[PDB]
Amino acid sequence: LAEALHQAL
Ligand SMILES: [Co+2]
Repeated sequence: LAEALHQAL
């Protein structure tokens, strides 16, 4: 989840 959020943003 952490990296999903980072990439999305
Ligand atoms: Co990151």
